[PDB]
Amino acid sequence: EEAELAYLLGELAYKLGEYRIAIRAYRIALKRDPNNAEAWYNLGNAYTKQGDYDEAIEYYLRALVLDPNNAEAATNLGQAYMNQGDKDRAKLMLLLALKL
Amino acid sequence: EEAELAYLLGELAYKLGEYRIAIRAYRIALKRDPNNAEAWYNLGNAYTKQGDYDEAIEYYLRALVLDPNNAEAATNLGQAYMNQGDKDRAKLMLLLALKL
Amino acid sequence: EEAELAYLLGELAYKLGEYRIAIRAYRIALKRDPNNAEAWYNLGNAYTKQGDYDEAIEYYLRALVLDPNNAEAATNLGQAYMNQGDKDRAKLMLLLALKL
Amino acid sequence: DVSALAYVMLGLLLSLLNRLSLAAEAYKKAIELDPNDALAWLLLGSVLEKLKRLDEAAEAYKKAIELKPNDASAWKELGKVLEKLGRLDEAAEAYLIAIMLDPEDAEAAKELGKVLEKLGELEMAEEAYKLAIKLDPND
Amino acid sequence: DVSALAYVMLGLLLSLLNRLSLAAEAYKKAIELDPNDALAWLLLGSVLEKLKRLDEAAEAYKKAIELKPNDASAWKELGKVLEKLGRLDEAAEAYLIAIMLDPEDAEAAKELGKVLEKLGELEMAEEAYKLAIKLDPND
Amino acid sequence: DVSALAYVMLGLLLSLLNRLSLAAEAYKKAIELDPNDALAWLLLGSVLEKLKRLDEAAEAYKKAIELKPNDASAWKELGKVLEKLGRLDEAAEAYLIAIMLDPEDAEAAKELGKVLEKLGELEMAEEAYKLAIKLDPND
Amino acid sequence: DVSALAYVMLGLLLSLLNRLSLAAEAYKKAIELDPNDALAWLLLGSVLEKLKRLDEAAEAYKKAIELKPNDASAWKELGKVLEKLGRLDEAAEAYLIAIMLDPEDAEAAKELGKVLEKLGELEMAEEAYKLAIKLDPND
Amino acid sequence: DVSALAYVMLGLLLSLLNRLSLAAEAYKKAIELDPNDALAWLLLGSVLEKLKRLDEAAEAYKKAIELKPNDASAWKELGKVLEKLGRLDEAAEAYLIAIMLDPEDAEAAKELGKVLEKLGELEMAEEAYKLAIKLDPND
Amino acid sequence: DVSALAYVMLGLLLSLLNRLSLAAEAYKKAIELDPNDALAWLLLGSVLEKLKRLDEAAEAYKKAIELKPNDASAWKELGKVLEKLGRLDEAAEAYLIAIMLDPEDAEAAKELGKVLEKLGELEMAEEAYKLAIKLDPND
Repeated sequence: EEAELAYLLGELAYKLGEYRIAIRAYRIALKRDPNNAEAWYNLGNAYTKQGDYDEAIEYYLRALVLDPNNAEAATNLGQAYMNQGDKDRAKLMLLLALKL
Repeated sequence: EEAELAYLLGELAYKLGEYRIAIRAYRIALKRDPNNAEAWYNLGNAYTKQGDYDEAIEYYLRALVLDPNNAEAATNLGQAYMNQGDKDRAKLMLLLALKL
Repeated sequence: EEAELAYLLGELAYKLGEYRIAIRAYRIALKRDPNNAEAWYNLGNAYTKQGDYDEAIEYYLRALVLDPNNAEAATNLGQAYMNQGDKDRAKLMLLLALKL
Repeated sequence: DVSALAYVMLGLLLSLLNRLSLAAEAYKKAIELDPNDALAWLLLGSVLEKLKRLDEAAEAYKKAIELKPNDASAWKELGKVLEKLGRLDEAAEAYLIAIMLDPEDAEAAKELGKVLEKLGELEMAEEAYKLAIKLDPND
Repeated sequence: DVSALAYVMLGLLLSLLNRLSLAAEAYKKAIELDPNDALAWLLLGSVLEKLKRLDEAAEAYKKAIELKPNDASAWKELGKVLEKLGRLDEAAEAYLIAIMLDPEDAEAAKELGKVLEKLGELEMAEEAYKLAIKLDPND
Repeated sequence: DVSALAYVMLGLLLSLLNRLSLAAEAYKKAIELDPNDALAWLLLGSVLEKLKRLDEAAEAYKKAIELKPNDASAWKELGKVLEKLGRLDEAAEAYLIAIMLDPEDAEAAKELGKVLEKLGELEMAEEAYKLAIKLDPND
Repeated sequence: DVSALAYVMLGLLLSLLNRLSLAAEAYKKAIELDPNDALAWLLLGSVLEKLKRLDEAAEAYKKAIELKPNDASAWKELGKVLEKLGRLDEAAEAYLIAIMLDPEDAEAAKELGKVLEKLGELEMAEEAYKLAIKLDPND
Repeated sequence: DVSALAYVMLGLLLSLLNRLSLAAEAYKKAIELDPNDALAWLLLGSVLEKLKRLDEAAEAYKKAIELKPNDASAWKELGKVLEKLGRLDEAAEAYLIAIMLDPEDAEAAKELGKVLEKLGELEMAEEAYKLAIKLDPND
Repeated sequence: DVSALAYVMLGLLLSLLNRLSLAAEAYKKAIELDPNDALAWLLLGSVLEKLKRLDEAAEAYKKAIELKPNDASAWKELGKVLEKLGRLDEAAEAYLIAIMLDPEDAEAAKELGKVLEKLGELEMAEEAYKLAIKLDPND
């Protein structure tokens, strides 16, 4: 299904550093498959490289809720919170990453 | 709509110099969505980088007809006309670009 | 059909050295268009660069069955057999490549 | 039902007999029978144009063009109406569209030169005039 | 349905090609299929007028005006036929109604001036002529 | 259904107004409603002729001739298009067919002489010119 | 049919009046009438929890959450049940999901600190307590 | 169908158990089954304000007040919600409407005095407070 | 009904009884009942082969292969027929398809080596013969 082909395009764009395309591709994929943990995680990663740390948080949260063991998502979410200046949430999620 | 995904593939290919892939992808997109001005413009850019100035002209014209304010399309159309040696049309469309 | 879009994604991934994703893209294309000789050959090539010579052989064979004049596929299959140590089969397919 | 086109025929006859003011009404009834007819709108545009009712002719031409987007001559007539209305910029846009739909139309190039000259784009007007002359000196 | 209208086209053709005397019969056949057509009567008016059978042309114009009020063109044509018939009072009335329906028409003022000159209202005829000269530059 | 002919009538009217470019489309729709109509094809041929799409008109003329053989007028009208296209051998063949179908047509002999002279059959061209002159001394 | 909800109402009454043990059966009948009801399961969870039949309340809450994700209240109640069952790891997971659904929920932070402290994640528990205090000191 | 009403009972029951958050969603289904129910809207508006969800509560109250006019108590509650939202002028308007609908409502006068004092109409606020005291000295 | 298959059994019996020339006709009737049968065509190919009518046995095998791709033995037999027809290039191609479908069967390698020897590819023939000897010891 397109849910995989568009995700592949997103992954290829992200790997090549073309984040502007990666975000849109991941969104086109997610519109059909909202339960896709790695898709949300990569979308948050793309927004993180873009510097939109609060929106990256908004997507990392859904990445974690759908996959509570995702230690890498917790690490990046903590880093995003730190970029937002919330040292407390950032430290909590970093400790969560270490625990997971 | 898959037209969006095909256009995104075309854009990614063009940004990385894969002009064959850009042409084929944009063409796959356009036959699904002929009113897409920017797709025509990018296809013209691809054919321009290929040096196939006749095709570039033929598609830049459709790009302008669907978007008469597109100054960049006018500039590239004039450049293609100059590459074809039509100094008159080239000057006309370059002046159009400056006016727009 | 979007099979061509998937194939284009595969070609773009391969040419840019993302073999790992080229395999998945070519698979998405092939499972909807099994008669595609070029897709089989490119999948075998992707596995070859990856070093998975058994899969490369398996898909090169399917490519050659569908296109017995494919000298390039014959050369690749001979090299793959040599990598697998079947110097006899490798020599056979290399001579086939020279004949073709 | 054929009446939807019979009305177009009636309008054409009245225009041909030089009784335009009834032809406009005939075309309007035809349109109300079928709003999608390109011929009805396109002809009503010129009928209203000849009656000097430009304000309506421009809109009639636009309604026609929305139903045949790449018509190389509807744009020219709309350009003439716009030019007579004094909207010289939109007239230049229309004639540019006409040229881009058919690069070999010398008349479109000459009219675009006229509009640009009146609009003050002297250099572009001269370029367009020379191009038109090269395409055909009699147009 | 359409047969009720086709005869109007037949009459228009037979008037466009110069065979008026058959066009009148074609229009009459149209009317006997639909007495209410405001376009059949109006054209029959001018067809009978051109055949110089004025006594019927005035009647046809009047019936058309009854069927479709406020059209200044029909009133002006009826005024012309009445002028020919010598009923100058009714002609003046018709042209006055034409002015009152469209006060910007120079032609109605000119016709009213002519008719009032013939009818002996010299001052009003002169006023109408001046109004006609003021309303348009070429009449 | 009468629409198949109504479209022919619409095309004729549009040609009569000198809006040929719409008449061609009207004829094409008529044809698509009834491809065997010889009159549609012939009129479309002579319309495309005056839009100066010569080679597109030649095919319409040929299809019309195929649809009703022995049409001595269609053969000459195809010969004119072929002569303009410079395919002088086929033009000579067409004018010869015109002669065979009607040996008394002076115009056919005249234009056959013209085409033969262009084609280099000087003796035969002179013979055809003499035949044309003798057929119609009043020409 | 409305009975599927009437049974929910009956169980709600029997839980409002202190006869929980019958309310559980009423909810069970409602569920067997319509297993997809996201409210029957959610209420049955609380009713079973109050009867201290925790082993079943945990499963009831889990099925409810499966039937309607993102419910920031169901996760917290399931966390309470899990803590009372002593499976503190699953309780910590539940409260983590709760705070990640509603990051502004001070009570979720306080409960997460509670279960983390009892689970030995002293630093995380302290951080969660600070988060709870910052979000709302009154919670 | 009685289902349209049953959801209102479900919401009321859930409100009795202090599970308000489910009560609001229970009312929502009733509204989506019948948007014209004044009682559903009024109860939903009064529930939402307890969740500290004020603006939606004011919206629901106002939607209720359109569906049946003159209910002097709905206006008072919308006044309370508006006053909490800080739209003091609109709250004063609401309490004034309450006074108009029932001149003897002492609570409305007390609230009007409060809101006018907050709004800076000291004289009118004192007058309203005095009226409230005089209307109900037992208050 | 089973008639579409019965003729295949009739042909098989006749072939088994050494009555080939009627078996061919039985197979042809079966084919005319159902042209898609991959089993009729193959047996007909072998039957025509043993009647020494190779010119059509090759075509029967090719039809079977087209109707049922990706099986080695059909390619082997088509290669044999092509070999005896003297089209050694196509025979080598067919045996190569056989090897590509199954790289492990010695028979195809042996016969490919034979063809290559007769075709003049001495080195490839030696490679094929060695592969055949390695794949099985008895061939």
